[PDB]
Amino acid sequence: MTATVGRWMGPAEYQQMLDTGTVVQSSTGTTHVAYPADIDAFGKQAKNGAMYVEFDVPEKSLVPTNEGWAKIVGPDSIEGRLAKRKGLPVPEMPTAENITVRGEKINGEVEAK
Amino acid sequence: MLNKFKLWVSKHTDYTVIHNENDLSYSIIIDFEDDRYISRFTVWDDLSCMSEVMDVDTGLYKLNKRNEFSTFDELLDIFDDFMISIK
Ligand SMILES: NC(=O)c1ccc[n+]([C@@H]2O[C@H](COP(=O)([O-])OP(=O)(O)OC[C@H]3O[C@@H](n4cnc5c(N)ncnc54)[C@H](O)[C@@H]3O)[C@@H](O)[C@H]2O)c1
Ligand SMILES: [Zn+2]
Repeated sequence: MTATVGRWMGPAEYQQMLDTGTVVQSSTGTTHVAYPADIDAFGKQAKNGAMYVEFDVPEKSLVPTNEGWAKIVGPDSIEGRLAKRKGLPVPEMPTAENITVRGEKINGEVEAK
Repeated sequence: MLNKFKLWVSKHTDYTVIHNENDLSYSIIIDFEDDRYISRFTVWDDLSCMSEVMDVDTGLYKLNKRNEFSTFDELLDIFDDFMISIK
């Protein structure tokens, strides 16, 4: 019940993700990912120095869209805050398997690494 | 965009602005929660924003839209929808 996703992230997030083998929760409260994993989907707006990392998460932790991206449901996601209020089990950030750096943003253009 | 939005919110509104600072991105989030709605408006420095309003009773989203804009006027009209969506 696993799905491959891609995320443009900074060095610090990548390091944390690698050290824990767990998806880092965005400081916005909801971590967004490309689904299906696509290096160009959100590369345009990714800043210089960002890395495009692909990894595998459980399907049950994704909420997909028709627009090529998905939410990862963590404690501070809207779904997570609902669960807290209703007295349901609050979902934790999922594991990240097969972590692979597939690209970098260099000089304003999407490099493939 | 973020700084004039911060000022706009401060001037026209009581909502609390949270600033997130990361090595590559600035962003702003506005959390609001009451009896009927759990809601959040997120705006990024990359000219995009996210509008989330969850109805507590049903557990289904009232508003759940991702927007890319290119103008401060466009941002305000989007935020206006989010505001109207609460009260
Ligand atoms: N990042 C992606 O690849 C991706 C995927 C699909 C859609 N999007 C869209 O792009 C826009 C911006 O999303 P985003 O993912 O860049 O925003 P974000 O706020 O989640 O991340 C922005 C930057 O901050 C860093 N960051 C955030 N939280 C961090 C933490 N706790 N610790 C360390 N570093 C942290 C990230 O690594 C990144 O460099 C939104 O409109 C979103 O829907 C992004
Ligand atoms: Zn005014």
